[PDB]
Amino acid sequence: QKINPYRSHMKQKFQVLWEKEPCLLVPEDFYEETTKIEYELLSTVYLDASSPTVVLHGPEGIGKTTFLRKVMLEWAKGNLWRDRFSFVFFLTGREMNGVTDMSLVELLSRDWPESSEPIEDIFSQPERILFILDGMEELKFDLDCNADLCEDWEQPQSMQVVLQSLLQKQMLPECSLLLALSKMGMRKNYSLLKHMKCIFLLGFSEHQRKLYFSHYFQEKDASSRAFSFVREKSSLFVLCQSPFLCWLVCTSLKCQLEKGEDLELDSETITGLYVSFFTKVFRSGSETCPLKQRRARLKSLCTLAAEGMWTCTFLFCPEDLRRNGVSESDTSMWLDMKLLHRSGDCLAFIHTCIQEFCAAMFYMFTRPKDPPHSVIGNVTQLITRAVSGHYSRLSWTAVFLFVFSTERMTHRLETSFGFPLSKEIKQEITQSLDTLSQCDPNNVMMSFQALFNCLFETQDPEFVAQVVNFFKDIDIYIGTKEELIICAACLRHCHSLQKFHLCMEHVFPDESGCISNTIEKLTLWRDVCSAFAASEDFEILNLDNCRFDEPSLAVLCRTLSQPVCKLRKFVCNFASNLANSLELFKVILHNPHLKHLNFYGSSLSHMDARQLCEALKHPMCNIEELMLGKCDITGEACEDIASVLVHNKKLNLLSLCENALKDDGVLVLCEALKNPDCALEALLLSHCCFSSAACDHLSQVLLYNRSLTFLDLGSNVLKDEGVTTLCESLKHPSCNLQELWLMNCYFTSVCCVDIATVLIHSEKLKTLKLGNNKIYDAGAKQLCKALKHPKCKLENLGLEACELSPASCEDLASALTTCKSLTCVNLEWITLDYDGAAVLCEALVSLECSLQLLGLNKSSYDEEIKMMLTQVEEMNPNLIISHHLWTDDEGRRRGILV
Ligand SMILES: Nc1ncnc2c1ncn2[C@@H]1O[C@H](COP(=O)(O)OP(=O)(O)O)[C@@H](O)[C@H]1O
Repeated sequence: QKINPYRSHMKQKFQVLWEKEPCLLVPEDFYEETTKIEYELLSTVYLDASSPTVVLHGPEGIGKTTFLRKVMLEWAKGNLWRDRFSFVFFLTGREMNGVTDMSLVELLSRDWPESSEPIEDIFSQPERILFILDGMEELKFDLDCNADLCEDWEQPQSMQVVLQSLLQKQMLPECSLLLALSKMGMRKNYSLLKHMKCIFLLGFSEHQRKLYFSHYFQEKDASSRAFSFVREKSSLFVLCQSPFLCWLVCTSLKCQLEKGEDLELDSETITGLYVSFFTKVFRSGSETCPLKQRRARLKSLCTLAAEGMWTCTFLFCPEDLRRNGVSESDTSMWLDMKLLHRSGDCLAFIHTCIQEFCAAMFYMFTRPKDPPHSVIGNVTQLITRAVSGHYSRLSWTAVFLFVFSTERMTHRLETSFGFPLSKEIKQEITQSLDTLSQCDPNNVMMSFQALFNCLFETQDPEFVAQVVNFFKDIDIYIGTKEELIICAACLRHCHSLQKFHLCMEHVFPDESGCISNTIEKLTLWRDVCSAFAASEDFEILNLDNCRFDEPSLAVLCRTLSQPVCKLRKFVCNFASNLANSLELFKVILHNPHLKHLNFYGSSLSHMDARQLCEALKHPMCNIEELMLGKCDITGEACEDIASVLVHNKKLNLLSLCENALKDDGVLVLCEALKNPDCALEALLLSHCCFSSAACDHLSQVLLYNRSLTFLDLGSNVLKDEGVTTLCESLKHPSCNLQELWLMNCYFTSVCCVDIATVLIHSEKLKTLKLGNNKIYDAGAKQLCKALKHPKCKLENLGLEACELSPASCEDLASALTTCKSLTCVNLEWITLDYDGAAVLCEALVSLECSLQLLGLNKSSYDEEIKMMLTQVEEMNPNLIISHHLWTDDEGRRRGILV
């Protein structure tokens, strides 16, 4: 083998570490038998020579860290990737947390012996390097790609930006990465990961569990007794799959055997298993200690764990132990009872999960007399940080805290420990959850998955109901059967839901078609759907990228079609199939309260459109607003859609944005609208890829429709002939058009005079949005003169990003002080100088101005103009300056957002 001293140093160091870090020294043969499949998969996936990045997937406690340590140790002895990988660097979140500002070169050199190859020399061939990011969920900073990404390793940079660049492969694209994340980590980082590869850890099996039990128990008879005892219990045996939970069960059984009491264990939930483990180890490890001193020791350990969790520190220096109140004898006591262990020259908890367990246990010792710790947050802060999706770093703690809220669990804790515990934790949690429920959902971005997990783990149906009924808008993603059962347990007895957003995949039968699972799955789905019909406030239902089958969707339609339900808005994204279409037709036919449909993103064909139009032809339909944005509808399919407008007189809003009609759908719609019988009032055709050829036909609509009022034809190549034809059509007062949206129509200022005519002649046009068009100072001048003409009944005018000039300001200055009916003007992205800004501000200050809303970006100006704008805002409380005034409103009206 090639001579290498970094490899030898890593081999020695992690060979030493492998015999102390794990809870028990598992035999090497048995361990490699347990995880042989994943080892082979990794060996096959890294023998292929941007290298793809593979991430280990699984819940906490399966052994991802141990697996990574074993793999890289085997590499260190050279039995793996001998001719593939030359240098492998192990990076853990806990050791990088203490780093404030340091370059990657120094980070790699901190453990790289000097008497070796230079770092630049080893980096000259970055195709042979592997960066194993282990336990990145223990980091103090979350990953959101907000920060800038760097490409140079030599230059000092912060840890967050370096990690982001390495993850996104903009820094050393040819390097290989090995990751280990949980389910929540995958959910948070799915967007960030590219070329992602998935490897799943399976844990222990039947024979593996038996062998591990026999290895843990050096004896035979009681070992077989314990194995049988865990065998008769289905839930305990299922939870025994995780090696850490298996070790917890083994040590709890050992404590029970050494105590002499009969084998008893509460295995309803994982948290119950943790509580039993802690109770029995505490009872077995303290027998000659007074209960006052026992309580003091437990409180000191709990405060230490809570401080470690809140400060994101997992290596405890003896100074920290002295500060928190831990003595040498107490340290020896916990080392003997196997709750802490040496990680070199410092101490660390036996496992991170036990660490947040003790951190949550700390909150049971609340003392009103004691002042706030100023470092550890209160219950409300912990709940907010755990249930919110921004950080989601102390979720597990909250979970344990939730289990501590139940009367039975706290009674068991008080009985076992012997000293009373705080009983206001449940009330405080309820108040905090109510407070966050009262907050607007947009500014909080609450992660309902963590809250639902806590509610499922607490097993308090009345408390679950009280918590769930606080929230009105529920967003949920269901990708696993465990997620499905958790959601069913949370929403079985919900009767306050009003807005539901569901992203549900990979759950209903696609593999393993056994008789069991699936029938129960359907029952779970029926229990979930029961919330739709059990609450008389259900308004909006949004199925985003959902994957249904025939029986599940049939059950959902049966639930929604009941007359007791009052669903109003149905937003179905990326879901339209033959069975899906038929079931949606059943929903539309049987529901009289349904009025708003948004099929944005759902790909449709000619047959699908024909079936939908045939269903809409039914006279029982009470549908009013219909949006089919980005449905890939062509002109011929519009032939069916037009037929709907022939019969459906209740419909009054139609949006067909982001289509490819190419004047054919426009011609068909105009021909349908020729009949003076349609009650359509709003039509949106943005980005329909249609030209001015059909615009003349649209002209014939404006002279024949007395009901159509709102027309949006934006983001279409209309040039000047189209807009001139539209103006000629709108010259006649007989037109009933009220609002016109012609942004990004690619017209110039020469045709603006025609617009300058219609603003004088049209007495019914209230809103005109001509933004994002190259109309220069000249066209601005004719528009301003048209407003100056004192017969213009125009209210809203949007000329954003029109490439205006400061010379136009004077023309604007006269307009705002002359047009009395002008209320809102959006003139964003205008270049202003001192002279133009001064006259504009004077015009705004002048009392003759009737403007109420001004769309302009104040931040994009120099100090003088910004100061003048602030002054004019101060002197005019009745005028509001804003940016992005109509973007969200336009998106909502077109259905792009929802
Ligand atoms: N195959 C196995 N045999 C014996 N013990 C295991 C095995 N896999 C994991 N463990 C134990 O489970 C614990 C898992 O901890 P860790 O390696 O940090 O992974 P995780 O982060 O998933 O908990 C380790 O302390 C280890 O002792």
